[PDB]
Amino acid sequence: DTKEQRILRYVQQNAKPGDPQSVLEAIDTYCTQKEWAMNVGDAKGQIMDAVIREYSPSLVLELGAYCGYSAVRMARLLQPGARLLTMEINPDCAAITQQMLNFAGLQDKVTILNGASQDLIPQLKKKYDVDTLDMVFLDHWKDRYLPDTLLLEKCGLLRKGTVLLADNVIVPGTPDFLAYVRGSSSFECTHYSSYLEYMKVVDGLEKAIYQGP
Ligand SMILES: Cn1ncc2cc([C@H](O)c3cccc(CNC(=O)c4cc(-c5ccc(F)cc5)cc(O)c4O)c3)ccc21
Ligand SMILES: [Cl-]
Ligand SMILES: [Cl-]
Ligand SMILES: [Mg+2]
Repeated sequence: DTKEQRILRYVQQNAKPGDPQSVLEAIDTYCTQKEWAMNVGDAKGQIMDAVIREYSPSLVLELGAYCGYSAVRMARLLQPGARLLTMEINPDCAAITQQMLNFAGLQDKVTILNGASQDLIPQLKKKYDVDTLDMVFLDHWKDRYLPDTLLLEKCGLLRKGTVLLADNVIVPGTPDFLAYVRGSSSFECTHYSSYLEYMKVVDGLEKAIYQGP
């Protein structure tokens, strides 16, 4: 099997169904003790939690589901009725993420879309009945952070106060995105220094709040 299948099985066998916290803990244990994986992890995850709690977003878009770690992490903190949409291009990972969400009992809160962000973003308004997004979590290919931020704006999906939160702004890094948002009058940016998941390597999140045109 694959690493991602092994992570899912480990959760199924070491967490409690319907208990998101147990699911996170199981993933973090597996990835610390058995096999590293590109989940956002607990260090950066704690920062994400603090941001979700601050903003209590009603509608979150995630770009880059992977195995569903961050989707579990965010969705468990959403208020009743709030929703997460997550985009994943890799069909095997989309299926893992769905199964992970199902195990966690969060499937009613989350919609996992299997496809490329640049193809799905233009469909959000008409096909998924989105007006504007409260928060966006960027965690897909690092060279897509900037193009997809610009596409979200073009498609009318950002409003005053939309929170963009970007993983991996140091490692692997997303230099064009970071330069752009930090140089733009349309964003108010904050850097949250942290560590790469499961590693003693500095990484960080960037929060960029959209201010309108
Ligand atoms: C277009 N589109 N639309 C939806 C969508 C979804 C995907 C996949 O979810 C996918 C697959 C492969 C890689 C990524 C990005 N993630 C990373 O590359 C990453 C790397 C590292 C790291 C760090 C140190 C290392 F040494 C090696 C890897 C640490 C991290 O936290 C990461 O997030 C995302 C891809 C394109 C997509
Ligand atoms: Cl993740
Ligand atoms: Cl960690
Ligand atoms: Mg990441």
